[PDB]
Amino acid sequence: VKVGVNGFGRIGRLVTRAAFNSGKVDIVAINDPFIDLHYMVYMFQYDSTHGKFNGTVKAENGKLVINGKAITIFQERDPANIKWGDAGAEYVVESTGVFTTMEKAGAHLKGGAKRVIISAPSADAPMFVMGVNHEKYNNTLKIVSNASCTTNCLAPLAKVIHDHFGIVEGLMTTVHAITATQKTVDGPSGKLWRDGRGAAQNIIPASTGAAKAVGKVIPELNGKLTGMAFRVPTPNVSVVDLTCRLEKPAKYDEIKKVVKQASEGPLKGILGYTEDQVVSCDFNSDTHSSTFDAGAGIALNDHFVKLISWYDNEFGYSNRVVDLMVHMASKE
Amino acid sequence: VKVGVNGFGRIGRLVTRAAFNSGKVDIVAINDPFIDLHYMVYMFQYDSTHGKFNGTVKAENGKLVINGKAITIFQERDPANIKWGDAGAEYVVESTGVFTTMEKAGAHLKGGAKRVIISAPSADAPMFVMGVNHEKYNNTLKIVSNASCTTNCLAPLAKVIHDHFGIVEGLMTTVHAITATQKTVDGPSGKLWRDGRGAAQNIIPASTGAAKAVGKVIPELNGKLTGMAFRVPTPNVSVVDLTCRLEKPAKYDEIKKVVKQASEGPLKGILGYTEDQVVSCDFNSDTHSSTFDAGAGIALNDHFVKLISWYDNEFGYSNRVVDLMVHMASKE
Amino acid sequence: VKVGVNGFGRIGRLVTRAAFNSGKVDIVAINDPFIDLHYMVYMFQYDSTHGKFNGTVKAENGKLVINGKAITIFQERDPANIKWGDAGAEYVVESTGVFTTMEKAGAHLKGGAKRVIISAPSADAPMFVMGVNHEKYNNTLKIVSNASCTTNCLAPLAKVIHDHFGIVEGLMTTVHAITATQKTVDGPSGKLWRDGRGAAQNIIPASTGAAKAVGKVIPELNGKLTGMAFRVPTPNVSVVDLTCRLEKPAKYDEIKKVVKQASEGPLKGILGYTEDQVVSCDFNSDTHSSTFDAGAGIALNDHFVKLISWYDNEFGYSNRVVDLMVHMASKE
Amino acid sequence: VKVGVNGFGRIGRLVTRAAFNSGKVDIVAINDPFIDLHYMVYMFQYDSTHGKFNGTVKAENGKLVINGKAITIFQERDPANIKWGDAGAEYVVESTGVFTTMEKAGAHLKGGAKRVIISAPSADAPMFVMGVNHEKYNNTLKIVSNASCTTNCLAPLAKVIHDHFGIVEGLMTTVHAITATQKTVDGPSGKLWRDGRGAAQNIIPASTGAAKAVGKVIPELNGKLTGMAFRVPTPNVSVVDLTCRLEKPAKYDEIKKVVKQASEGPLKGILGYTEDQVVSCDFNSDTHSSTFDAGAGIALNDHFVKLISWYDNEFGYSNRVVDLMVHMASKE
Ligand SMILES: NC(=O)c1ccc[n+]([C@@H]2O[C@H](COP(=O)([O-])OP(=O)(O)OC[C@H]3O[C@@H](n4cnc5c(N)ncnc54)[C@H](O)[C@@H]3O)[C@@H](O)[C@H]2O)c1
Ligand SMILES: NC(=O)c1ccc[n+]([C@@H]2O[C@H](COP(=O)([O-])OP(=O)(O)OC[C@H]3O[C@@H](n4cnc5c(N)ncnc54)[C@H](O)[C@@H]3O)[C@@H](O)[C@H]2O)c1
Ligand SMILES: NC(=O)c1ccc[n+]([C@@H]2O[C@H](COP(=O)([O-])OP(=O)(O)OC[C@H]3O[C@@H](n4cnc5c(N)ncnc54)[C@H](O)[C@@H]3O)[C@@H](O)[C@H]2O)c1
Ligand SMILES: NC(=O)c1ccc[n+]([C@@H]2O[C@H](COP(=O)([O-])OP(=O)(O)OC[C@H]3O[C@@H](n4cnc5c(N)ncnc54)[C@H](O)[C@@H]3O)[C@@H](O)[C@H]2O)c1
Repeated sequence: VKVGVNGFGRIGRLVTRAAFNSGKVDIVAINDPFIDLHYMVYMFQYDSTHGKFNGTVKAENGKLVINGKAITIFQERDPANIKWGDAGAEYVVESTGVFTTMEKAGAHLKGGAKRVIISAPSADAPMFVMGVNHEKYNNTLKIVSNASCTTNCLAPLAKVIHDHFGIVEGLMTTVHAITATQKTVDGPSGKLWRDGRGAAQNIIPASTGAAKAVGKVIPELNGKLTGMAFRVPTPNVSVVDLTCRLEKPAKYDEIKKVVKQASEGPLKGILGYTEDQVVSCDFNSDTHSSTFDAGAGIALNDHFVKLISWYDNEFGYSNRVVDLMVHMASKE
Repeated sequence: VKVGVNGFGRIGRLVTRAAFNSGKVDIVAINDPFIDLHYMVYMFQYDSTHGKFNGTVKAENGKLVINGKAITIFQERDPANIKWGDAGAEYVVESTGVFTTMEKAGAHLKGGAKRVIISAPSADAPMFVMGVNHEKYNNTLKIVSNASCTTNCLAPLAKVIHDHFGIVEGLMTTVHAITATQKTVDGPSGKLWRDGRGAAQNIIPASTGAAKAVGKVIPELNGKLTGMAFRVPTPNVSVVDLTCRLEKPAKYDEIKKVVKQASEGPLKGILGYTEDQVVSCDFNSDTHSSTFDAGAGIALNDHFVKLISWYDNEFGYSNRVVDLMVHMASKE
Repeated sequence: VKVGVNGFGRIGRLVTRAAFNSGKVDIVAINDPFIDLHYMVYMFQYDSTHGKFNGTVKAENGKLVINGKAITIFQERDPANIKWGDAGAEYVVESTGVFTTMEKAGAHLKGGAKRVIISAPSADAPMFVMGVNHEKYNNTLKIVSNASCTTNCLAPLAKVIHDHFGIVEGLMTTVHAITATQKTVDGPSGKLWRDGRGAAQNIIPASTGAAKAVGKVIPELNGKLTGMAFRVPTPNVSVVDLTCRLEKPAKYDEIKKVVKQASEGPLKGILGYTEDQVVSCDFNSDTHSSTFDAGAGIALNDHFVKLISWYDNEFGYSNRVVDLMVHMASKE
Repeated sequence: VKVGVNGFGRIGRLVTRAAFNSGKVDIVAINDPFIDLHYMVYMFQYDSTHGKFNGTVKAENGKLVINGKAITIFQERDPANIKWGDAGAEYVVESTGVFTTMEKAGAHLKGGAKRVIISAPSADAPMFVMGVNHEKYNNTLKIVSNASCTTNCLAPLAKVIHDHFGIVEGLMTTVHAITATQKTVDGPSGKLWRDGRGAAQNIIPASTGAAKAVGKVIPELNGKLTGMAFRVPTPNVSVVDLTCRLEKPAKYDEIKKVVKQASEGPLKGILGYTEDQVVSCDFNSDTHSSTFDAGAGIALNDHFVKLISWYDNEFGYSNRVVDLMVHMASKE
C-alpha cells in the first residue's frame, strides 16, 4: 500500500523510517508546510534520539529520495489542498497533532486519499490497538485512530491481566518522556499551565485519557480504569505503572508466568517480557508496544498489585502505525 | 540542645543550614574524614541546589566559623573515635548513610554523645515522623531514626486519609530526584544494579521500604501499604503517588477539604496544601514534609483514588531532623 | 519613571521583578497577547529558575497588582495598538524578540510611549552597555538597545583589558544556557537548523554577533573581535571565553590585579571578580553583567591569553535594563 | 594479539566491544575488583549511551563468554597480582584511571603481560596518537599511553593546520561531556573542588593538559598550545574549539579545502570533515578521533581563526586503543 504522511515530525519521520525498514508499505508522499524539501533531507537523515539514517537521503528533481524511492513533497497548511490522489497516496498518516477529529481528518479524503490513520487519540474516530482490538477494524472505516503511545502500552498488559484474573478497577500513572508540546524554559502554554514550565527542570503532572481509553479498546474495562501522567526530563522512553485490584487471586509469580506466556505467543512483538535489571535507555529504539518489567513491580497481596511496563513512545508507536496500515491493507 | 553532625553531605550541610537559620538547635561539632576544614567552608558556602549561604562562613584557628559561631571539626572514619564530649555535643545527627543500625550508630555514645538521630531508616532503631508519631518518643530511647524523606511525605498524608476515611490498602510510587548514591555514567553499584546506570540519562526503578515503613509510625496501617520508586533526572524535589482504597466513601472534594483543614491546623508546617498548577521546582527549598497537590490527583470512584503529594527531599527532611531534636530536647 | 513592558517573558518578567527593587522605576503596564491577566499572576509568581516571587501578586479589577501597585494589562499583537500613554507608561521595554529595529520598535511611540528600550541587539538603534558607553546616551534618543546578554558580559571585561594592555585581536566563545528559542525535541527551526535539535540532548553550535557588537560600544575595538556560541543543556547562566592577543605584555597576575581593581572601583556591580572554585550555579540570580573567573583562565604567554567570565544571562541582563532606564531617567 | 583489560569501565567495556569487531585483537582476560562475573554480563550487555551489545554475552563455567569466546575474569586490586601470562594476555589495556605512570602501569608486566597500553595521558610513558606519531612506536617500548580523548581530537587537526599554514600559537577550549569522575549532586572531590559539584546542574571549568600534550606527539608544536575545559550536562560527545594564529595567511575556504583533503586520504577514519548543520548527538558512536565542523568555526582574518572539531570521547578513543594495539602487533 502506498502511503502519505501529513506532519513530518517525531511520529511522521519515524513512521517513514519504519516503512523503509519493513516494506509492505511504501511512502509516496509527505506534507509539512514548516519543513521544505532540503530541510526534510536534514531532518530525516539526522536524529538526536534514534541516530543517523542508515541509507541514502537526498533531494532530486523536487522530490525526497530515500534509498532510491522518490517521494512527492507538499507544503500545504490545509489538508483538503494536498493532492494525495495525484501522488498515489492511498492511506494517509495524520501525524500533525492538529487534525484528530473525524471532521478535520476527513479533509484528506477531499485530496483523494482513501483512508486516514490518525496518530493520536480521537474524540470520535474509532480507535485500534494492535494485538488488542485491531481485528475489529473493517472496510467501511475510512478514518481510524491508532490511540496514544500510553494506551498502546497499557492495553496489551491490561488484556492479559484481565483475561486471566479480572481487573475489578485500576489506576495508572505514566512517567513519560518530554515531547514537542513542552517548552525549553518557562513560557506560555494556553490553558495547560503546567506544560509551559521548563521541561528539563521539572517533574510536570499532566492529565491523560489513556487509561480511560483502554475501556474503549477493551470494552469489558469501560469505566474501570483511569490515571494521570508525570512528564520528566528524558528525551524518549516512558513507563506505565498500573495499580489494580484483581477479581481472582494471583501470586506475583503467576502474573509473571501468564505475561511471559503472552509475550511468547499471541502478543509476540507487541508485549515484551523481562526479568533483567533494566532502565529506560534499555528501550531506546525498542519496537514493542509494552514490555513488562517483572523485577520492578510489587504486590501488596493476592488481589492488589502494581505492574510496570516500558514503552519507547516514539518508536514502538511509529511501528504500530505501520502495522495497523498493513492490517488494514490485508482487509481491502 | 548542642548538636554534632556526622557526615557533612547534602543532609548534614542542610541540617546545619536549618539550625543556623532558625536558631532552634546549636551546631557545635562536625565530623567528615573526606572534607577538610577549608573544603567544608567551600561546600557550605556554595550550594548548586539551594543557593549560596546567606551568612558568613570561614575557617579560623582550626574551627569552622558560621555567623561567628565556632564549630569543632573532626576527621575520623570510625565513629567510636569522635570526641563529641570534648566539643560539648549532646545529640548527634548520623548523616553518613553507613551507620544506620543501633549497633553502628551507638558508637557515638562512646565519645560522649547522649543521643543519636539517624537521618535514614534503620533496620532496628525506633522510627519517628514529626506530626505522626513523634509523641511516642521518650527519654529511654538513646538512638532513633527520623525515617526517610519518602516516609515523611507519605505518612502525614496517610494519617489524615486514614483518620477520616480508613485506608483499606494502598500502593505508592515515588518519582524521586537523583541522589548521591547514583552514578553520572554507567558504573558499578554493588548489589543495586539499576542504580549504577547513568543518572541523568535514565528513569531508574528502585525498591523502597518507605511505604511499608508507614506501618511503623501508623501501626493500624501495618501490612496495608507498600510501593516502589523511580529515580528521574532532576537534582532535587520528589513526588508521592498514593493509590488507595478507602473504607468509607469520599468524594474528591471531601478529600480536599479534609487535607486543607489538616494543613491549616494540627499538621501546619508539616503537611501543606495547594490548588495551584505547580511543578517540582515550585517546591525548591520548601520546608514541608508533604504538600498535597489537589489538581494533580484523580479518583476513579468514591472508594478508589490516586493522591499526589510533593516533597523537597533534601530541605524538608533536614528541617524535620532539627524539629525532631527540638522535640527530644523538650522531653529531657 | 513609569514603565511599560511589551513581552512578559523571561526578560519581561525579570525586568518587572528588578523594577520592584528600584522605585526609581515603576512598572505601570504590561502587554502580552499570549498571557491573559490571571495567567500572568501565575507566570509571575512561580519561576522554575529564580524561585517564587517574594512579594505579593494578584489580579484585582482587571489589573495585575504587584506589591500593592496596580498594573494595566494589554493583549495586543500589534504594538502600534497599545495605549501606553493612557496607562501612563513613559518608557517601554521591548522584550518580545520580534520588534528589534527602529522601524518596528517605534510603533510604541504611536500609542504614546516617549522612549523604547529594546532588550536585544538592534540592526539600527543605538546600543548601550552599562559601565562601558552608557554616558553616550542623550535625551534626544527615543529608541535605544541594551545589547545582548553576551555583549554585556564581554564588553566590560574587554574594556578593562584593552584600557590596560591593548587588545590587538580576539576571538570569543560563549557557552550558553538554553533559551526559549530552542526546542524540547528535534523540530523545525526555519533557517537556523541546528537550533531545532533537541535542546536538552545536545551541545549546539550557534552564531552570535555579540563579540562584533563590542566594537559598537568600544569603538577602538571595531573590527578586532568576533566569535560564536555553543548552547548546552542548562536552564540559565552562561560563560564567555575570550582568547585575545595583547599589545603590551601582561603576566596573568597583572591581569587579575587590574580586573580586581576595576571590580572594586568604577565597574562595581557590573564587573565582578572571583578566585573561588565556582561553577555555573554559583551565579544563579547574580546581578553582575560579567564576573571574571581568575582560576579558570590560562595564558600561553604574556601576549596570548584565554580569559573566562560568567553571566546570569536572564538576571544580570534584566537588572541592566532597569539600570539603563534609571540612567536615562536621570537625563530627562 | 591476545589482550587483557584492567578496569572494565566506560573505556574497558567499549574497547572490549571494539575488539570483538577487529579480528586482529582477541580479548582473553578482564580484571575489575568492583564488578563480579555475573555483573560483568549485565554491564557489558546494556549500555545507556551506545545501546545493547549486538552479540551474545553470558557467564559459563566461571568465564565471561562474548560471541562464543571465553574470557578469564580476575578480581584483583593490585595489578601485580593479576595472572595475565597464565590467561594468555600479551597486551594489557590499563583503563582504571589510577595506574598511569610507568612505575604503576609496569606492574602488569610482573604478572606476565608483555606490553601495557595506558588509556590516558601519562607523566612519563611515551604517548601516541594514531595518524599523528604512531609510526614512532618500536618494539623496545613495553609501556605506552594512547593520550587522552581530547588530544586525539586536537592533534590530527593541529597536524593538518600546522603542516599547511604553520601554527604560531593557539589556545584550546574543550566543551566536554560528563564522565565517571564527576558527582550526581554536590559532594566531595578532594583535590578538584569544581568536579564535585552536581554534574547535571552545572557548567564546570576544568584544567586539562591535552593541548600542551599535542607538543609531545607533534614536537614542532611544543610550547605553542595550551587550553582548558568546561564539563557540561551531556552524557557523551565533546567538542574542541581551537583559536590559533597562523604563520601563512589562510582564507577559511582554503582551511576547509586542506582539512577535507586530509580527511579523504592520509587521515581517513581518524580526521573527518563535515559541512552539515550537525549537533553533538550526530556523533553518537562515531569512531573518528576528530571531525572538523566547517560551518561552526569562524575567522577574524587570514592569520587568526577559530576551528571546531567534534569527538565521541568514549567511542572514538576506545577504537583508537584497538587501532594502536593492531599497529603494535603488526611490528612484533
Ligand atoms: N512523540 C510521541 O511520543 C508521540 C507518540 C504517539 C503519538 N503522538 C502523536 O502524534 C502526533 C505528532 O506528535 P509528534 O511528537 O510527532 O509532534 P511534532 O511536533 O514532532 O510533529 C508535528 C509535525 O506536524 C507539522 N505540522 C504542523 N502543522 C501542520 C499542517 N497544517 N500540515 C502538515 N503538517 C503540519 C509540524 O511542522 C511538525 O513537523 C500528535 O498527535 C501526538 O500526540 C506522539
Ligand atoms: N539526599 C536526600 O534526599 C536524603 C533524604 C533523607 C535522608 N537521606 C539520608 O541521609 C544520609 C546522607 O545522605 P546524603 O544525601 O546527605 O549523602 P551524601 O553522600 O551527600 O553525604 C554523606 C556524607 O557522609 C560522609 N562520610 C562518609 N563516610 C563517613 C564516615 N566514616 N564518617 C563521617 N562522614 C562520612 C561523606 O564524606 C559525605 O559528605 C543517607 O542515609 C541518606 O539515605 C538523604
Ligand atoms: N533569555 C535571555 O537570556 C535573554 C537575555 C538577553 C536578552 N534576551 C532577549 O530578550 C527578548 C525576549 O527574550 P526572552 O527569553 O524573554 O523570550 P521569551 O520567549 O520568554 O519571551 C517573549 C515574550 O514575548 C511575548 N510575545 C510574543 N509576541 C508578542 C507580541 N506581538 N506582543 C507582546 N508580546 C509578545 C511572548 O508571549 C513571551 O511571553 C529577546 O529579544 C531575547 O533575545 C534574552
Ligand atoms: N570516558 C572517557 O571519555 C575517556 C576517554 C579517554 C580516556 N579516558 C580514561 O580512561 C580511564 C578510564 O576512564 P573511564 O571513563 O572508563 O572510567 P570508569 O570509572 O568508567 O572505569 C574505571 C573502571 O576501573 C575499575 N577499577 C577501579 N580500580 C581498579 C583496580 N584497582 N583494578 C581494576 N579495575 C579497577 C572500576 O571498577 C571501573 O569499572 C581513565 O584514565 C580516563 O581518564 C576516559
